[PDB]
Amino acid sequence: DDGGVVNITYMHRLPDSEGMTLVNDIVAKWNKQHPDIQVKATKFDGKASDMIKKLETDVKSGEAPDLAQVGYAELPEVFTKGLLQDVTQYAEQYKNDFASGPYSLVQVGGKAYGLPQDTGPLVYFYNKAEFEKLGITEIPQTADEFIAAAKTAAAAGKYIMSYQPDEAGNMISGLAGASGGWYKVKGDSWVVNTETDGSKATADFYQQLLDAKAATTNPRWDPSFDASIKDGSLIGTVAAAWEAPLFMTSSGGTGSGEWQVAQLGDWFGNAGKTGPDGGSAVAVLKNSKHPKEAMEFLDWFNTQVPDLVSQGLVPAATTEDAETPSEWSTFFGGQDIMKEFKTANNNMGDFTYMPGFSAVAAKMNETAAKATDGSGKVADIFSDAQTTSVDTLKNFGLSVS
Ligand SMILES: CC(=O)N[C@H]1[C@H](O[C@H]2[C@@H](O)[C@@H](CO)O[C@@H](O[C@H]3[C@H](O)[C@@H](O)[C@H](O)O[C@@H]3CO)[C@@H]2O)O[C@H](CO)[C@@H](O)[C@@H]1O[C@@H]1O[C@H](CO)[C@H](O)[C@H](O)[C@H]1O
Ligand code: NA
Ligand code: NA
Ligand SMILES: [Zn+2]
Ligand SMILES: [Zn+2]
Repeated sequence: DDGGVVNITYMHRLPDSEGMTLVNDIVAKWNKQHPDIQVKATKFDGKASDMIKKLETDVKSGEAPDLAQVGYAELPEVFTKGLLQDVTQYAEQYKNDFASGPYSLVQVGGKAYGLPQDTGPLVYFYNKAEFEKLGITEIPQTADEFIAAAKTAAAAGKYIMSYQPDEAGNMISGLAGASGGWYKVKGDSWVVNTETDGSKATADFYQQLLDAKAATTNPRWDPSFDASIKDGSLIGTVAAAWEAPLFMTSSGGTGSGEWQVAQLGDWFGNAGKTGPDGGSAVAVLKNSKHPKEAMEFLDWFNTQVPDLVSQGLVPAATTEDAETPSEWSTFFGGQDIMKEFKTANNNMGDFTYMPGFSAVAAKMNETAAKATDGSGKVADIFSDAQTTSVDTLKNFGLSVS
């Protein structure tokens, strides 16, 4: 057996914002109960896309943590780079605590590499009061009706959509992906087609909005995005469900009591489905000496539903129902928004991510930015994604048909 005290490290990229139950306060509850398995949790200091790059460096140097947050979209990539540890025999014991979909997303070739933590269905946030002032009395359900409403809003200096060039690889991929995968293994080779009917419909929607100067073009993570919420100009947008508390904080309180969550309309060729934008597992890394206890702790951590919800997560756990915090329902006009998140999750399309998708997302963002001043077309996001996807697979030494 192990010695009396096993020490585990967990690196995460949860927000830990004001109002949230901090990861360290969650882990402190574990540590008090379990002197036998002590956990040191740290938040990655850096932007999200740099985390798996640090993990790569640290695995090689022998400085890696036992446990690390790894997006579902990132897992095939870090697996292919040899950064993970097969923990199938441990995952199997905790399987029943988690939804089957998310659980399948910690697997590669029927081997499990950690446990699922949250999901990222796309939804629509809007200020119902401001919609009413503009005469928009229903969420438009077709792209054409939405675009018409958006032009009405824009003429009034309001915007019912944002175009987020720094999120094209996550949000726009998810919107296009709602109606069909881009990546499939066909035996000895990958087959790539990022130019699906969904990609085309998604491009057309944003193109018409941008041409009409009827969507904001501020990068999501820039202060200019927050300012557009605070100043009342951005009154509607697609958002990943985990954005809720982030968006609330970014608003400064503007529109509190008037915001609502709706399912995505049929704006993206999505035909009643939504798609994933982020969502993460926590994986056990290659040279962790204590995979059993890492997974023991992880199962506990990933089933602390209310605490995870406080971080904005839509938990993968099925051990208890997630409930909308009182502060959130108050901001969102009394709405039980978690119910909308659950509906969205249940209507979210499956989407395989090729190993190396980080390069695809990088290219998507670069090309997306060209569309903001009309130097590029929105459709080029997807034609470039096609080429970068094929190139990246080949760079990994993988066969492409
Ligand atoms: C899918 C994901 O991990 N989303 C993150 C989100 O990540 C994007 C942002 O960091 C933007 C900032 O510009 O960068 C994007 O990466 C780009 C990068 O900007 C380019 O320079 C480079 O060339 O390409 C990359 C793409 O490879 C990131 O993708 O960041 C937000 C805010 O920090 C995160 O919240 C979000 O992750 C989700 O966080 C939730 C907690 O708030 C949950 O953990 C959820 O599961 C995560 O998916
Ligand atoms: Na073949
Ligand atoms: Na291009
Ligand atoms: Zn114990
Ligand atoms: Zn051990």
